[PDB]
Amino acid sequence: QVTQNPRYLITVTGKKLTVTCSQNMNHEYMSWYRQDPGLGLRQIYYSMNVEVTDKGDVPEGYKVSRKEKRNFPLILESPSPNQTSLYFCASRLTGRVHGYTFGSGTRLTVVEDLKNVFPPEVAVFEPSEAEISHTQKATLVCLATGFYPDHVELSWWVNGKEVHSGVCTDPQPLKEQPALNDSRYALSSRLRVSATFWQNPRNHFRCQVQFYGLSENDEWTQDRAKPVTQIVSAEAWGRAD
Amino acid sequence: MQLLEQSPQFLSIQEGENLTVYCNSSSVFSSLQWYRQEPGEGPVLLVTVVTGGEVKKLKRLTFQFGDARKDSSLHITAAQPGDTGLYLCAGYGGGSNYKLTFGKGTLLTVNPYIQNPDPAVYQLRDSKSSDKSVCLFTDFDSQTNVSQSKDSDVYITDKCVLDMRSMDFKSNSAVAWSNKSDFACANAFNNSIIPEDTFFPSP
Ligand SMILES: [Cl-]
Ligand SMILES: [Cl-]
Ligand SMILES: [Cl-]
Ligand SMILES: [Cl-]
Repeated sequence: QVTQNPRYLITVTGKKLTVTCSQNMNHEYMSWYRQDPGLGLRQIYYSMNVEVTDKGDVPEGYKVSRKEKRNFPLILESPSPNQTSLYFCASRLTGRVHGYTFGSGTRLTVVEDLKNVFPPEVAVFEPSEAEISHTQKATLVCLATGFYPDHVELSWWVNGKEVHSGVCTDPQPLKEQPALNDSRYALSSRLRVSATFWQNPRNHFRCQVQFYGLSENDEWTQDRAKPVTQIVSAEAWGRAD
Repeated sequence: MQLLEQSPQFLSIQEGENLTVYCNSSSVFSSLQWYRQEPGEGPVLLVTVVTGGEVKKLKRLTFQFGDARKDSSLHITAAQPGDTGLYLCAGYGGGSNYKLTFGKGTLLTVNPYIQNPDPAVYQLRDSKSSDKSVCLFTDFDSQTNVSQSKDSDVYITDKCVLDMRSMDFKSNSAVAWSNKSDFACANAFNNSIIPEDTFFPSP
């Protein structure tokens, strides 16, 4: 197991940061990758062993250290917008087959101003009687709007249990103001059940958006609530025909 | 040509179809590795092929290593929503004992098989908490595409992808919304986007 922290991170341009990576196994070789659309997995830096470090293919703006075998941290001295990426720590397996084991990724967004960061607003729209009549099925629509950056996880909860059946979610958020550099995002999802299930007023439906926001270490000076990591939900109850 | 060429880059298939994806090089590899990656996760190693010409099976997945060790295929029988993800091939190419090169992957989307498409646009009732009117385009065939757009007041989503763990009520949909008064579902979902025989029931 490779352990990466943090999982999600927001920083302003120019503020130094460190992403940690440690492995429980005793491996000599560890490396850092960034994954960007159309550019695959690009090697930033690699460490063949304790106190041995070598620049990868795209080292500019990164530093590493390997004081200990267990840890291989990635240091961004002066984060720039272009370092907005998904980061993966890898260690090389020592078996006959030398595959890599990867951490679970760090989604880093580098922003001009923390004031650009907004949690989602979340609305649920109830099933159409027209759909119920035509199909004997009932579709709920969840709309998450106004969030930045695009760090969200949308889930559906029926009677207090997360569901997966009947769930279909937009594969990526859309920009609400795509003519503007700092556009906030919207994301939709559908949950479909039988008309019978929807018609039972004991049934409770909740769409949950997990937003990954500012941390305690981030300074906040805006009037509006600090956009910290939080859940925003919208709910509906079954409606009797 | 890259060291490792994966084809196709993007694949959209329907539940129950079979599929084969390819990993090709002009270089001979001692071994090739396959990884699967899901959103919010790191790549996970599936199998390594080492012997020229060999087959390895991992459940519904079959991996072949070419006889010349320049190629590998990944075959899936009866695709399921759980198969959706990024399939990477990797090897020690270009003067590396320690550095893996990763192909660009095949990004596999498993869409529902809709035997009887019944394309329809439903006008939803307003939410007390939003100024938006919302329109649901649903029950269309998985070969029908909807691409995201913003055209003045009118937003349209890309068509959704099944929850990987969905085991029922697997159907296609896109939504449109606007905050303009008098918004018409027919404005968003016009003949450039939807099937000509799409049903528009009145509320
Ligand atoms: Cl479920
Ligand atoms: Cl705009
Ligand atoms: Cl095939
Ligand atoms: Cl369905």
